[PDB]
Amino acid sequence: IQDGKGDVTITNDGATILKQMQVLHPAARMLVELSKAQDIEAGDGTTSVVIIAGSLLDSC
Amino acid sequence: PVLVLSQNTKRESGRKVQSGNINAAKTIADIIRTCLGPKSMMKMLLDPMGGIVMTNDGNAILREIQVQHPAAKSMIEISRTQDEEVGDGTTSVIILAGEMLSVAEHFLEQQMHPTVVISAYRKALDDMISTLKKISIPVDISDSDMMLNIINSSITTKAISRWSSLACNIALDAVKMVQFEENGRKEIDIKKYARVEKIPGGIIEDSCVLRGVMINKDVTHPRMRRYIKNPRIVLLDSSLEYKKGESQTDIEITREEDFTRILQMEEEYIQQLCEDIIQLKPDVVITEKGISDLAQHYLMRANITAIRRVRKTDNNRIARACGARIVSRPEELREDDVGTGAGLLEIKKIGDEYFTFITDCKDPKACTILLRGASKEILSEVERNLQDAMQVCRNVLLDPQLVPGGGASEMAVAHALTEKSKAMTGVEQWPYRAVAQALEVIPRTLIQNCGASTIRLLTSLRAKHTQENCETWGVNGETGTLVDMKELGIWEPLAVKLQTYKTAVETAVLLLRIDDIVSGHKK
Amino acid sequence: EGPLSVFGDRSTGETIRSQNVMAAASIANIVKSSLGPVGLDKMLVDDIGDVTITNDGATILKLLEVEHPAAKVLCELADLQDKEVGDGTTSVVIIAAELLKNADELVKQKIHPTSVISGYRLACKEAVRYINENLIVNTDELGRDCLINAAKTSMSSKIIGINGDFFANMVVDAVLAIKYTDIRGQPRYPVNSVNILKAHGRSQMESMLISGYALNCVVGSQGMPKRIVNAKIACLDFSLQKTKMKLGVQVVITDPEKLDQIRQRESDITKERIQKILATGANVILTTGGIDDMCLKYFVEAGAMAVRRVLKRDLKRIAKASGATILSTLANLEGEETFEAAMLGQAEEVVQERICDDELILIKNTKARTSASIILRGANDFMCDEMERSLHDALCVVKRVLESKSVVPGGGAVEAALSIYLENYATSMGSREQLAIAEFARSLLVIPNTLAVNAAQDSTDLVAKLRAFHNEAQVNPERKNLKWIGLDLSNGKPRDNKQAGVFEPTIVKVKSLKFATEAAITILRIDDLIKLHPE
Amino acid sequence: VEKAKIGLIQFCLSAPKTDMDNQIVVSDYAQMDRVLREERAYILNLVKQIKKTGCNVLLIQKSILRDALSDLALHFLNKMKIMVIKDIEREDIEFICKTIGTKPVAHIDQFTADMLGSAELAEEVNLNGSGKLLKITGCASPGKTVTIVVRGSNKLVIEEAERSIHDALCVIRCLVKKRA
Ligand SMILES: Nc1ncnc2c1ncn2[C@@H]1O[C@H](COP(=O)(O)OP(=O)(O)O)[C@@H](O)[C@H]1O
Ligand SMILES: Nc1ncnc2c1ncn2[C@@H]1O[C@H](COP(=O)(O)OP(=O)(O)O)[C@@H](O)[C@H]1O
Ligand SMILES: [Mg+2]
Ligand SMILES: [Mg+2]
Ligand SMILES: [Mg+2]
Repeated sequence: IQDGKGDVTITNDGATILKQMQVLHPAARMLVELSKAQDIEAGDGTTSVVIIAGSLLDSC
Repeated sequence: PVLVLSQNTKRESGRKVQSGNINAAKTIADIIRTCLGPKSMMKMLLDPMGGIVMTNDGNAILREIQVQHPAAKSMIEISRTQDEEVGDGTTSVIILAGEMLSVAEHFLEQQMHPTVVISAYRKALDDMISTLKKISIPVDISDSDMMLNIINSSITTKAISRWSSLACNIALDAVKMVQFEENGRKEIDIKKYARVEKIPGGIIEDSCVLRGVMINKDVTHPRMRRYIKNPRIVLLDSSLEYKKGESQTDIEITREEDFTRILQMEEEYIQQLCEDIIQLKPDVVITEKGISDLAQHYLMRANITAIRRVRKTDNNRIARACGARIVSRPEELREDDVGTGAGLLEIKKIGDEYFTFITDCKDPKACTILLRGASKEILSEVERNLQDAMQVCRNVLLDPQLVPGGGASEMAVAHALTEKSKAMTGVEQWPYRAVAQALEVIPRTLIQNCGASTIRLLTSLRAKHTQENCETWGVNGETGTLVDMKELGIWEPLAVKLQTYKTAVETAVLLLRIDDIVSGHKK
Repeated sequence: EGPLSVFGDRSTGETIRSQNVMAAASIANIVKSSLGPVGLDKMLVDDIGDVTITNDGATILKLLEVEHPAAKVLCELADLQDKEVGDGTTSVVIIAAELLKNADELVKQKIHPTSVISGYRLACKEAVRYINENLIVNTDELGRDCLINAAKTSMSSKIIGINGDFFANMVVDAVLAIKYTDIRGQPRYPVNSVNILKAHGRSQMESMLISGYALNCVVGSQGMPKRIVNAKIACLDFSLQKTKMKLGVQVVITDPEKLDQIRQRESDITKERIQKILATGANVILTTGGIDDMCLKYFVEAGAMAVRRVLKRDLKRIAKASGATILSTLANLEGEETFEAAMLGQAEEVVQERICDDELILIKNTKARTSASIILRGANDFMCDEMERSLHDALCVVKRVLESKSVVPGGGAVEAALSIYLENYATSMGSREQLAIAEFARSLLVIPNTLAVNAAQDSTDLVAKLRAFHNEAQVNPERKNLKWIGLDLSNGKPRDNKQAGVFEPTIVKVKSLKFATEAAITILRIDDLIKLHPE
Repeated sequence: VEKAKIGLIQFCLSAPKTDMDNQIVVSDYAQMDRVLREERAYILNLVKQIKKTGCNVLLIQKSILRDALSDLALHFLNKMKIMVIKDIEREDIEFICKTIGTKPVAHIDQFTADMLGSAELAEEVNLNGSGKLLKITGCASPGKTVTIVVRGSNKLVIEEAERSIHDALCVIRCLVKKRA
């Protein structure tokens, strides 16, 4: 990911990619705060929790 | 969208650059080649301020030109490397470098790697030095009539040659005075103590070398004398007035007499300083700072003359010509630092302006050169020529060796390398004879500049050197005939020749190692 | 795009994998013409007209403005080699960019990127173990012939290539002089302790090695002597100016009579301090701070020299080499201020020489230790700045050989030998890692290809012969001395690099393998770019 | 330094300064020499109290309102073979006290030979050219703290290497809270 200031960060964590992105849809800005919670207590599985939440909302 | 990789950086490469660097160097030589030899013509420049620089000097011309090509910027810089090293030879180093760099493209177009040409140029430079040191002839320093001939052959090209009988005795009597030995075996000839003063007016024949220093100043008080016979000058650095300190001082007064008592101490401070100077019995006081009005009252009582606000550098040469040392605190004044080496002090008027003369010194080690002429442009070219005459004289004392001039030295080394290249073998032979045959440009410019056939005089000189003893035969630059340099009397110091051959080879080596230019990166 | 409003752009798949490589291969194409003894230099011109001529990879890439993220990784990689080792800054970029290019052909096929990375780590590990089989210990050969050759090899492909046999002796004689003594576990040879001074003038064969220290400074006043035979060095770290009161101390006068004594005491405190120094026999005074003009007069009649505004890094080396002690104040274990005579230096000739108009101060024959300094003479400012950078690269090469007593043959003899051992090693895997290891063998073979190309020679038969000779060095143990041939670019035939005298420290090739493999891994694992728009 | 006695300090060693605005008034030439002399005996007094306890390594806390270490105090401290380390932040004092077991000292009268934390080795390491670093190992009274040094070639690899380790610490944390 390349910031607009000129900062480049090669990452793989699901909690880091969603933080560096600048999304504007309100329904997707709530997915960033979902992965933040998993990083606080569990500390792992931040990528898995977004796939699960993104697949349940689709089945609806 | 708009993506880039190197941000509009202009890159060029290939054989295009190599042919572009050689043609940029040859153009610089094409500007200067008409200013070599006693028949040289004159140029004027136009500086951005508004003045005019009219000269024949090879460094005073190229340093005013603004060129954007990087390869041309290297030829401007080597001009001043010669200027700051030996003084003379700023023109022969540019013409020679161009010829040594023109004969290289002939080999680069024959599928030859540039590193092969480098080893041939450096190999031949170690043979030029050994040949020049073989034909060197020693000089005698104690011979005074010989030291006038060396300087005369160096200013016979400039605009001073009309008065060569005068400028020879000016640049000789100044170097012999500066030479001095303070501690140990260190012998120095420093031209910072040879001040040159230019005054418009009069005639050029009034230019002389005084036995002391000349200052542009006057006496502070009109009642002071202006003519002293044998002065005892004392030199100062501090100011003779009451000043403030630096430790954040304040005064608090609550009585009636504490105001006038403070003002009275400022006058007792000055009297204390003056009585420390009158105790040593000076005649003239020289200071680099200001003098108060009260301090002048106590100095006319003892018949003392004072000069206010003398430059630091003017106040350093006085100590070298009268004999003294700079004292800051007047309390530490002794007898060994009072100047008793002068014999005159007069103040004249030169065209509605006062001047201070300190002449008739016993054994001075610093002098001043007074130039008179017509305008500020004419006197400027006289100063550039005199600075060339003293730098030639200084080099002789540090290296008493001479070599024939006029073109006899270029053919002497050209002959030696052509007879040494026929014993070698391989692909290094062909760039070995181009470096030897490129030196014939110095005696070829001497024929064109006077006006003569350069295709019959050159071949009559090459066959002239085939004999065993002809190493001194050169070309006369005034008529256009081959004369021996033993009778004409053209000579040059060895230090000048060694720097012209060494600088030119490295400029050719440096510019033959470039193959791409990366233009524009914002630091 | 449609969904995923990020207020930027994105590229995914083979678009970003084939763009991260054309950006890496372009940077390596700039410095590909500056490799080996037949490489030429470059010129760099900025917007104001400051000309820089160089060929080393650490300086060309540092001055260029690069903003592709996949290209800046190679630029920072070069800056790492110059600090860890100091040489081989352009040889490591070529390997790193070639490794990516050979890895694209595999990823564009149906080879998973994790299989390439696993194979690359295996090949790098075994290629270092084999190098330690290919080691030469310098002590068996002549000590003073395994350092001239090793230092002269680093001198080729520079401006001072022909003058190597003159500059090689100077570099070796400058490293042995500053050999520091440890607790007797290992000699220590510090670098960047010699002072390299540039001064245009006479030819480059006129550079001299000073047996002492040289200072880029001048004496303060013109009245002082400029030559002292037996000098007593007194290094100081405080200014000899008039004293003054601090911020918290003011002077309030209520009686006009006690004013003259106070003003007189500002110029008397500094007078007593100088007298305490000159009474012990001090001859030369070196101060990092400034000296007032009133305090320069006390050195005049005393026959002493005073140099002001001396750098702190220079004073550290002068004090160490002469035995003097750098003191920042005159205080002692009691309340008074004193200056004993057991903390001065001792030289044997302090002479202020003149070199091309401007002057400098030499300090010769320091008795406590040995010190060195190098004065470079060239044509102009551009030529001298390239002799300094090419002399630093030579000083670091000698230091590594003395520290690590092991060298490896140069001239492409290692990569041609490694491309053989790795080819038969991959035949025992039998997995998809077979393809990855074979690509590492082919990627190392790029050094001889860029040596025979810059020399305008045939790069097909020459490298074909190199692989044929080294194939006989592994099999047929009766012929095992064929692994020391390498390549010759003056004629075009494989010579004996062992006997010829082409050597290189082993830490250069070992480090360049580890840095070039780790940089290829991090670029290879990227399958997406998001570039955010500036604010 | 081997077999060192570490000591934390929170006061400064410079000219005496009070919280109230103070100033010194001089109205005589004889008092100018006393200000310099009495100043020099004040710093020397504090340095002689530190050496009485047998201290080898010194740790000074950062101070911004006044100078924390003057050039005079450093000149005295070198003459007594003591290592001085300045510019210590106010947020990592606890981690230092938890590692070597050092009582903080905020007043000179409380600098006793019991306020000190022992150690085995305290020496600085020198890298290949990337900088210098300080390692204190072999603490006589070790705590429950540990530290990790991460090494990499690029600034991008170091960041990813650091996040990978932080993930392997959160998994071990999950196992102690729910042993399943
Ligand atoms: N009378 C003369 N006859 C022939 N050649 C002369 C004469 N005077 C000077 N020269 C030559 O002029 C050359 C120097 O010319 P000039 O431009 O004045 O100085 P430089 O080029 O060395 O700066 C010398 O090589 C010298 O041999
Ligand atoms: N005299 C020589 N003969 C053959 N190869 C050489 C010689 N000198 C250096 N080389 C080779 O040139 C290669 C590149 O070195 P160079 O071009 O100087 O830049 P760098 O040292 O930064 O890689 C080295 O791998 C070395 O083996
Ligand atoms: Mg995980
Ligand atoms: Mg001339
Ligand atoms: Mg190298």
